[PDB]
Amino acid sequence: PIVQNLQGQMVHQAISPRTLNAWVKVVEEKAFSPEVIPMFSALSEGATPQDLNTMLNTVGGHQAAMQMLKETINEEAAEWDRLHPVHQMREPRGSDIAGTTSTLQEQIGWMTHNPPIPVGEIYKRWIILGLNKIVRMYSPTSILDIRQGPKEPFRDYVDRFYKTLRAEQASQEVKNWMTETLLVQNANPDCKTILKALGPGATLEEMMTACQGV
Amino acid sequence: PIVQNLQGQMVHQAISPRTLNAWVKVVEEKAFSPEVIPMFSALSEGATPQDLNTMLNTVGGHQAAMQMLKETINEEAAEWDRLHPVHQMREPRGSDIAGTTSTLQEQIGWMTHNPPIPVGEIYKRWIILGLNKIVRMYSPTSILDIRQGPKEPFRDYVDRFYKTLRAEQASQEVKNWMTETLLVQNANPDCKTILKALGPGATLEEMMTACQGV
Amino acid sequence: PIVQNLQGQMVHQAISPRTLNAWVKVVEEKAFSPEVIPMFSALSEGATPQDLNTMLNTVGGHQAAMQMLKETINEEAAEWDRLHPVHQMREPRGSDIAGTTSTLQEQIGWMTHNPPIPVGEIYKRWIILGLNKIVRMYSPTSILDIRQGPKEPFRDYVDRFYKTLRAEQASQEVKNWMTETLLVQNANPDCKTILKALGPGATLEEMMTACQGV
Amino acid sequence: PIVQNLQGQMVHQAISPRTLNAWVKVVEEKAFSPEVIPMFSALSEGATPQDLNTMLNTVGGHQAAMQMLKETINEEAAEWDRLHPVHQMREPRGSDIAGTTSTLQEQIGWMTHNPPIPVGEIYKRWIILGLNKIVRMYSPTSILDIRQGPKEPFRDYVDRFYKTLRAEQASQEVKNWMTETLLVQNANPDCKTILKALGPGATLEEMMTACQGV
Amino acid sequence: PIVQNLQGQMVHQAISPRTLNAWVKVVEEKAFSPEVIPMFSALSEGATPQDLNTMLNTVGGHQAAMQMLKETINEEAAEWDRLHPVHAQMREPRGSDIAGTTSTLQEQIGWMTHNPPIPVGEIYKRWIILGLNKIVRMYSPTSILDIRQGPKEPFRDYVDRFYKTLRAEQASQEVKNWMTETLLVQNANPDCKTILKALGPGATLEEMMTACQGV
Amino acid sequence: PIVQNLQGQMVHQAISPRTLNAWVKVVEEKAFSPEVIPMFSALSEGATPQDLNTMLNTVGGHQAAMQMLKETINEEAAEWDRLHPVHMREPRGSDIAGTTSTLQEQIGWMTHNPPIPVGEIYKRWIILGLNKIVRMYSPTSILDIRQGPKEPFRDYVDRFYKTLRAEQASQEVKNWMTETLLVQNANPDCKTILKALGPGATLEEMMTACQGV
Amino acid sequence: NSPSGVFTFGAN
Amino acid sequence: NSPSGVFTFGAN
Amino acid sequence: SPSGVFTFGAN
Amino acid sequence: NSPSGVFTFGAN
Amino acid sequence: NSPSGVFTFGAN
Amino acid sequence: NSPSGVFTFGAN
Repeated sequence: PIVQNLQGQMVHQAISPRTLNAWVKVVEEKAFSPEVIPMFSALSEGATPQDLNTMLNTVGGHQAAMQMLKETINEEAAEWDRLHPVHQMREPRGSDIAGTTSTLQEQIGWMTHNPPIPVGEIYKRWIILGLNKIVRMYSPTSILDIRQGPKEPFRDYVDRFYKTLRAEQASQEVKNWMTETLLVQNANPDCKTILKALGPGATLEEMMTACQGV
Repeated sequence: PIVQNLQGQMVHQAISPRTLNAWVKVVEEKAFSPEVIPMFSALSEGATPQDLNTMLNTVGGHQAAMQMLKETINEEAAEWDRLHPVHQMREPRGSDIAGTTSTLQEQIGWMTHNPPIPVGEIYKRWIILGLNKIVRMYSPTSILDIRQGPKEPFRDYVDRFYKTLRAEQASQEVKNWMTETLLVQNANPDCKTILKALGPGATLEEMMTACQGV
Repeated sequence: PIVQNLQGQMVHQAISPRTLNAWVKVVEEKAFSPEVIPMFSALSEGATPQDLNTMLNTVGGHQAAMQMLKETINEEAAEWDRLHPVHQMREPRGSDIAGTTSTLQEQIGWMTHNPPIPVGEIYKRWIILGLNKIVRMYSPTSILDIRQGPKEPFRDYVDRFYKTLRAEQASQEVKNWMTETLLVQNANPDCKTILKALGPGATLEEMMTACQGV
Repeated sequence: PIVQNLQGQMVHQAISPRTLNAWVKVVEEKAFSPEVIPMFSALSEGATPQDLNTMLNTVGGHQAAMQMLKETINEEAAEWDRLHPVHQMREPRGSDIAGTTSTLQEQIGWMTHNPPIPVGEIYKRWIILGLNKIVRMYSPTSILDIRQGPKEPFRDYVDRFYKTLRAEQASQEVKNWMTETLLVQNANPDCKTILKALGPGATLEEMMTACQGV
Repeated sequence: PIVQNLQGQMVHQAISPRTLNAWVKVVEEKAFSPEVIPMFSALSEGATPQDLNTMLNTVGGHQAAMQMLKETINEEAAEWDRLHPVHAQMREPRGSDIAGTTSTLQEQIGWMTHNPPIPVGEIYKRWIILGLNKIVRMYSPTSILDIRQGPKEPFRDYVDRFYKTLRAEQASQEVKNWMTETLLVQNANPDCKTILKALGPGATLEEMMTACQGV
Repeated sequence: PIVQNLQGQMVHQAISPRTLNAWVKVVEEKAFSPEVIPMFSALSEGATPQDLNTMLNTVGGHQAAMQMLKETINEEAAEWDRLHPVHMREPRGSDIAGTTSTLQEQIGWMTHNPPIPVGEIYKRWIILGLNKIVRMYSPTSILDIRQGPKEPFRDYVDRFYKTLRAEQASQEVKNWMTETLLVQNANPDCKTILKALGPGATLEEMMTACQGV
Repeated sequence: NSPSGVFTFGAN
Repeated sequence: NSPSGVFTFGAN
Repeated sequence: SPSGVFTFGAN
Repeated sequence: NSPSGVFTFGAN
Repeated sequence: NSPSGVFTFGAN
Repeated sequence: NSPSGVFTFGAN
């Protein structure tokens, strides 16, 4: 991260050991379940591209996903180099934002210029786009295959449905259509008639309370 | 949270890794047992909507409950938008207070204006209104179903009774009626005869000391 | 707690996540063994009534005890309302000291007035009076049923005795009588003759070193 | 501890949850093995008598030892009341130094006076004199009972000997006599043969080097 | 590390107990899996040569690897002494000074805070990582040519094994390109291998995995 | 450690509880394996003699080792008393050991101009005691370290160099051992694979030669 | 009826 | 269909 | 009323 | 051939 | 006889 | 003859 030194200079604070071990445990145990992206964003607050590269290099498993992430980062860097052709410090190329071309002192320079050139936040977005693709791909079952078992509690089916819907990460208009028309239709034949007896305007809290005894 | 920088500027302090790991463990292990709401509030003191959304996004399981929470936040935001029409810092609409329309910068602006508009603590109220509904619903038993087993210790039955009574969170006159009538009427016969032999309206301390030997 | 801000104003410091994880673990593990009161009082150092309420609200189990504590706080607040009639801030009613009818800014006002009105310490005394009653009740053994086994080391019996004597918390003249008469009387037939040979002027270090080989 | 506040005034720094958890673990795991006293002294650097009491009151086990400690502290306080007759703030009586009749504000007043009366260190001397007696009594064997087994490595016997010698905590003349005479005399006949062959001038390094394979 | 103290002097900051216990745990558990090098580099951040030596001295196990690391540091230091002849406002560091064997801590902080800085911490960290690279390559349990997919094994678990081995073995990027294009296909099981060839030469790893996802 | 207070004065920062718990766990678990000495020297950075004494007093086990340490510190203190004859009061050896010196004398010495760095001098005497302790607590001699009939050479060299580090002979003895004991004590499969390289081969050449054996 | 909240102590 | 992201709450 | 559980200090 | 280094992201 | 204390190093 | 110390790296 970046911190004001007591001399008034902008200084990179090292990303702490507890942050790295938290990130490692999150990635290694939760295997790109959707929570990993919010937890990444929370752990990587104020991170330079050097700190972001440190986080991603410290991951040991899932190297297939880490290569998809690298290929996405290279792709987004190429899109940046396409949108922003090169022309008081030098402007970052896409490889500078990815922290390959740039030094840490350039990264602090850009991130503390006035106005700042937010290479840390821009790179975080490119990383999150790669993680989005990975999280979508690591989803174990598609939403159309989520249905409720005999004697499966409706609350436990809804937990499966919305965890899947969060991982698939379709647009909100598609999530609306899916929650309106799959969640009811894929409930088991006992819950399904109760749910349809609520009508199409029903709220999830009404569905869950109505089905709670079934 | 919000911190005064060395320059005196209002600066974001990132919600720490250990606070998030604590919150994640709290939600995952306690599964909207009622302690989750005081523990949420206590971990989230001084939190901006960016920090509150970080806490909520980091929760992994229970995505059915997170949709009930999201529906509540959306309903509270729509109510705010109904009561506070749009006309210094721009006046916050409900989606600003939920931290969707507003950036972190406007959130800190409002939280440090004079008078402050306390969008972090407003949003923490809308979150706790959603959690209250969830904790009521995730209560496994109606209080009418909490009764004492043969030779179950009265202290353990009272613990079950008041944990249920806390979760289902009736109004205080209803809690008074329940703690007067059901707490005695659902005791096992050995305790129930004692609790009826006590003067009616005995304190809980008198009830528990009287039945300690059963 | 309370601190002075850089601007010189009196400002709240929230009870930390680490302090709450400590308090919760303490109460859940030790189940109102007497160390809960010193450990509460230590973790509570400098707490406003909001911080005290945050600690008590975060306790999960033992909801019997938490209602007995609430009843004690309520009767202590009623005694405050009776001894200190209503006629700088308003002078606090007992509900203000308990932090039910008072804002955090009123609490910090009172705790930083000159002279201070120490509502945090007053409320912490009412809490500890309630915990004293609870710790007395949750003591599993009465001291009269603490007896030394035929092969039990005297040091283990003394530890069981003084831990019970601490929990049951009789008046000091009665503790003196118990430690003098019962500690001898409930010792086993070997230690009892060893301890009789010391006479009534037997300090605990003398009793324990006399029995040390038995 | 005591800290200079932002206003430059002398202010209490609360003994942290982690320091208390460390002390509670140390006492309850290590059962007055002698390293408990240096660990106590290290954990209570700069401690006020209120801090030194939060430490001692949070100890849950060994209530027999805590009574011996209380009796010792009372004997030291009565001795202080004798050697320092009663007549900046008032001169502290023995019960004031123990924190039984003094406020934390009086304790900070004495500990930050010019010259200070360091009631924290004075009281910690009384606590350590009590812990010295406790650690002596909790020693499992007299040093005269420590003798080498026919198959026991000399290094393990020396470890048993010096841990006992550290707990017995006789005067240095007596420790010299014991380490010179008894350590050899209590060794097994093979080690005793080697240790006599070295003569009495051998240091412990020579004694262990010569006996290393016996 | 280095910190400007309250008097404004550049003064050493001790490498914290948390950082050392993290590094020891990392090395003792992960046993020169490649993650050890980025985790060293992260925990190393801002280290003087005395701090780097503290990290390397604290490692208890793998003493064969720590001797191969010491021999590499001696090779790099001797190469520094070769590339930079000794001079006929401050002393100029020999390789033993950058390795922190013949330099005081005040010399190390002197150089690291000189103008221009002579960053003996970063130079020495490079020589350490050059030693760890060789060790991590050696501690790889498999060559990539002996990584292949089982008849029932998911292509995702096989790719994870392939790229973990490829990261440890750490060939040149032209050879990593050749291995990921040719061997990853060639060593897939017969059900996946046909799918992977059907995509043609340009397929990304995402296209390959999403195509093999159901096999 | 030594820090400056807000009043601009040199002041004792107490050695933290977590640093002591780390040191205690290090000593009690690792039992004077050689990594205890660099871990001590890392945990005790900037320590006064009072801090160093706190670390050494808090070690509960291994009291035989702690007496070897104490008598070594006494030997070094007596030699300091001789190497620096008696003339800020100049420290005797017992002052550097922190026995006869107040904490304020220790901070005075450690912050004088020129400083007398009694914390560093005492840390050297402690590490000189720990060296002898680590050598003695070495569980087997390097002459006893032999490769099993199915033990990987990589595990055998780990055992060899851990023993060589603990037993801590002079560099020419280490040269002879790593050149010739390491070869001679390899098992009959590896021993020829090593001898094939010639005697000048480096450790990485040996470990890559025996890699599959 | 709307849920009354789970704060046993204080202002809810 | 690009992936919309996994943030249930906030700015997305 | 119960006398309180503090062994040391002012209760 | 010297090892190329393990860093997937950034220029070693 | 009063105990001498358990500190091996320093001033006790 | 005194033990040479255990610091493989740095000044020992």
